[PDB]
Amino acid sequence: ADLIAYLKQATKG
Amino acid sequence: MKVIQTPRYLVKGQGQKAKMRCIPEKGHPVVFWYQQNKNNEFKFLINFQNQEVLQQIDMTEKRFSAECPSNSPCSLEIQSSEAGDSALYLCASSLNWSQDTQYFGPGTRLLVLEDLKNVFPPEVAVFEPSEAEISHTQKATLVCLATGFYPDHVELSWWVNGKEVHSGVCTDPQPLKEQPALNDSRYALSSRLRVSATFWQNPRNHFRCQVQFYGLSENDEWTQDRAKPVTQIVSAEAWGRA
Amino acid sequence: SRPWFLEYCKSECHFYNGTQRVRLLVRYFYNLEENLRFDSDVGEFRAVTELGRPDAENWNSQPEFLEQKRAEVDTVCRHNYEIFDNFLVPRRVEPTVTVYPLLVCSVSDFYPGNIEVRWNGKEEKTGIVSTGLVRNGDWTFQTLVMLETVTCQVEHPSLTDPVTV
Amino acid sequence: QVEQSPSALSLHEGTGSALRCNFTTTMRAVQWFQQNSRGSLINLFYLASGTKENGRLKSTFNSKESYSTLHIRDAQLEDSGTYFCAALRATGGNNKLTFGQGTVLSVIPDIQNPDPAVYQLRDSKSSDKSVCLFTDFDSQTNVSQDSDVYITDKCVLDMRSMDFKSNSAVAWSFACANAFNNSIIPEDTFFPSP
Amino acid sequence: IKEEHTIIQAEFYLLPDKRGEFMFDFDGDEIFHVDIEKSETIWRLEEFAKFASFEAQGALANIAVDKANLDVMKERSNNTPDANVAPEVTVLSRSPVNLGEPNILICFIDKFSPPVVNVTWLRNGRPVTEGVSETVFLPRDDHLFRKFHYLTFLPSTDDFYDCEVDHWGLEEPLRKHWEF
Repeated sequence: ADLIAYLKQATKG
Repeated sequence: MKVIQTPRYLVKGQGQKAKMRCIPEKGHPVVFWYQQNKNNEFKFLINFQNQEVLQQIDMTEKRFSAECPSNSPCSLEIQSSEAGDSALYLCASSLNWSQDTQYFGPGTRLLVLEDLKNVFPPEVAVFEPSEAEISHTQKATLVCLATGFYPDHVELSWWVNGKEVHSGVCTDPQPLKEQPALNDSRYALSSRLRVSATFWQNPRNHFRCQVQFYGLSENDEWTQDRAKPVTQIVSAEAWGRA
Repeated sequence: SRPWFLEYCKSECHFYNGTQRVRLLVRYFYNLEENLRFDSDVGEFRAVTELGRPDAENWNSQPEFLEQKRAEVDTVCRHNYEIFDNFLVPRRVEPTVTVYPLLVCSVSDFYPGNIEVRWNGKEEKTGIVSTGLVRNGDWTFQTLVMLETVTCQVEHPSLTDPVTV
Repeated sequence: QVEQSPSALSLHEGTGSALRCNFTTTMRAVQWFQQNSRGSLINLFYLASGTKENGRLKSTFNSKESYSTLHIRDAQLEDSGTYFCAALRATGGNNKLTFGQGTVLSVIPDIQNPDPAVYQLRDSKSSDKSVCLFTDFDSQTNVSQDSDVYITDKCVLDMRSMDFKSNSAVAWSFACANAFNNSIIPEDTFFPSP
Repeated sequence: IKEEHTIIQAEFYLLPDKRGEFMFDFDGDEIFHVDIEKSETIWRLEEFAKFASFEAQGALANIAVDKANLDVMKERSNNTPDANVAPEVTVLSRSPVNLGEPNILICFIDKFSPPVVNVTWLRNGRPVTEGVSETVFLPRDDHLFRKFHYLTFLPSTDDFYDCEVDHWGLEEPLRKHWEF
């Protein structure tokens, strides 16, 4: 049951 | 622009509120707080993006309160200080949620005592260079001793003719305990400043040893016979002997 | 009509061939319009339309950020693939075929979507209409293969040997 | 989880070594910090891959093999401090850096011309008080800590203009001649005759 | 051997409804999504949870960051809105329908934005509550969405089902019929 990776959402501005 | 944190040091008694101030680098929306302990372990407390809190641990939601209002400094405040809250509190800012690089403030060293009864300011004294040292080496070394203070929340600096010096100086790695046995011991700190023999001999030269003690603020109640042991500066002076 | 506002983002890990050729593609849509792309084959953000230009300008001037996205082909895509490779990639759901009067071939309850369907002695290379591949949505496919002449064979990654009629 | 070694390191001036951080899972990137004596964390490096060189430091990070190294060459006193690596795992739900255990790095000063001596100094406001100063020894010497008398730890000072460093320690309470006993002061330690 | 595959991390925030979504798909089928409000991971097939976990809280933070970007976006177009896109609806069985054989009926809503819809199952013209399944808004190669509704059914000559699908682009609820 290995953990899945993801993108952190980026800050606009 | 570097990250800003005040105050450098902070002493408080069980039950008081402890409040810390951080100003992120100009143009950094994301802000983090950590605790670091004496065994060099770090704990993440809370996350901010702009004014809004994104992430925080159970403890902080329960005992802490934090804000980052726009165009104003960030703040974190323990509601009811406990001894277990003693730690170096660190603030860091990043430019972007999606990108890891973090820049840290100088921290706040928080100490939480059972009360503030034993808080004392330092006494300071400058000692003049032995004659032999001068004859033997043609160098003069001033020692400076700060004694009797508590807690060990002090920063010590040397001043020559109104200017602050860093060359020829070294301070003890840390304040030493006057009596290790006592749970509450007062501390001492020494520092050296070394200059050429000739320079010390000219009597126009003024050598001052400055010690920034950090103690009670005017926000701290003082119910005792002695003077309030308040954040202050105790200093010592000496003039060149020909 | 009724005014609405959508911030929509897809982060697509493309595997041309497992971990041999991996492309990261992050796509930004405002409303019904895609305005911004980050394509790992390009290494930068490219605006798709004027509405994205400020994001590409803000972001491409953050060098460590571009450095982090490029590495995401390894830190996310490649990483996630080695997990999905245990259960999703090798998922095999055997199809069930049922034939009913044009002649009707029913292929259903199968995965993956890769399927071969054909029809005395020689399969009719003419007069065939199909429903295409139909995505159930519960991780199974179904499709209808029809012959309009007044046996069907099925080849599929879950079956060593073809299934007939 | 981040295993970092070594725990402690002592380095002679102008020599080098490396630190290491092994990760038990895929990291997004890695950072190295030095925490100095004032306890401020200085950014040494950010990297998401490859190797970077900055001054006397260089750092490699490898996400797939899952380690990072930090190289310190030609050490200087200013390098002393506690070194940390810090990474966010790509699977971590909380955006927070995780820190290595830290390496405490000590740079030992190079003394070319030791001139060990124990001098005595008088309070400048009054002749009542005096302290003992042990100075100019080399770095082989360690200083020790009875109840009435205190000895501070050794520290090194740089008269940077004059190209000259010296170690010192301080005792106070008794005669300077006894404060630092022969445990352990070099045989040739100069004791002036007040 | 060739293994051509695509994993997608799909997330959005929608105003004024204040609704958000965070999901993964593999080759066009959902692997899981995060229940924003409950902050947990909902695996599309039960068996999946035995091969993989995911830390929901990360999704929440992502949604919050999306929400803040939306505000940035509005202000850049000057709150300039856009036209709605109408759902194509379709109804069909999951398997060949056999009288007296349990089966699943599929309402496939396609090519629609925004990703908000009212969807109702009707057995014999009257709303159905039991044996209904819902599927988060799923991604498409383009900027549109698709969705799957599923109701359990038993094949009968008498029964006649409808999918009522209400969307902002439609002038009124389009219903779609399905009799044996």
